[PDB]
Amino acid sequence: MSLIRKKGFYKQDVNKTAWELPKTYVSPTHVGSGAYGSVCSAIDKRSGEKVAIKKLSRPFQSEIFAKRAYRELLLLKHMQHENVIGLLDVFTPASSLRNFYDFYLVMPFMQTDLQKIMGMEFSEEKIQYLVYQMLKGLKYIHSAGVVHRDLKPGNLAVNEDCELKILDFGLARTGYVVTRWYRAPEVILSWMHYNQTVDIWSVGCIMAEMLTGKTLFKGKDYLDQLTQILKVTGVPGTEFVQKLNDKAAKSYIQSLPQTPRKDFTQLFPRASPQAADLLEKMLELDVDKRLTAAQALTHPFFEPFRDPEEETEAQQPFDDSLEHEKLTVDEWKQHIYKEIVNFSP
Repeated sequence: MSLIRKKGFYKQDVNKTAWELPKTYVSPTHVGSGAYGSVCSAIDKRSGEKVAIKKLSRPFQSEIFAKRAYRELLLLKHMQHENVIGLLDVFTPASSLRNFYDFYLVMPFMQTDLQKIMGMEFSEEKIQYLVYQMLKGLKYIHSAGVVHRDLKPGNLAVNEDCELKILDFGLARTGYVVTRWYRAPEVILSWMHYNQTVDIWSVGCIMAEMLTGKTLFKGKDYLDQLTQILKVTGVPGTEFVQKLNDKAAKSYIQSLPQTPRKDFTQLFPRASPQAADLLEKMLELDVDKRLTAAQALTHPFFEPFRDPEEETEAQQPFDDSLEHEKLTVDEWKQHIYKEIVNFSP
């Protein structure tokens, strides 16, 4: 029937914006405002547990936004891993397609993220624990056929006990560019196709920053960033340049001063041998030599924490038949509506 909102929903302002919540979720508290929605904390009065709720903002404003909202919902539902953010619930106050304007994702509450807690040197033990969890989550999503492609401290959620969950996976897409400090060179320069080790470069960059307190690579433009990367990796030789699909990039590399790779124990002078060795194997330009998540998990650096039983894989690949369909906003909206109706914890 026609309603303003579903039975058992209430209206409340959160951060000067109107939210509509099921009565089971109480004490909504503003956490943050972002590009696609906004987040609050709330208590599930059935359990007393604190949760995060993300309200999608105008997900039907464009095909780009609607397709993203749909894919995100599918991704979050598909993955079931401790170190990958997942869904406790999904809902809309809408009573029909007519009044379907937005929806809400309920997720475990994570107090902070690695960007907020970074900037000084961490203990190697803390690094071991956090990096181990990142790699477990990557192994999992990779095993479902899904890469992050934009892994960074800000999308690694952490709690006070240093439990970690990967956020915003599977959703990657002037004279100016955004920061790309953690992105793999093959992505920045499109000089060969990436594989899943694209994310392992990122882990390397994150781990380096945890070890030193300093961002490993910056740069004002792609070539400046490349210069910074090569100061660490060395100028690659024949085995690597033969693999490039970008002939001008190959020529550029072959024309540089052919500076050898630095000893990582000197580049990272306070790192243990195991830490330096793992970094050597993650910060590798050759996408076929770079460690996979599963390989990295076997490294001695993780010996204190390693539990093979926790290093699970997805049983089934992520399978969205509509990934490459061009549909109207209304068509995407209808797919999302149905996906919410079909949801079960």
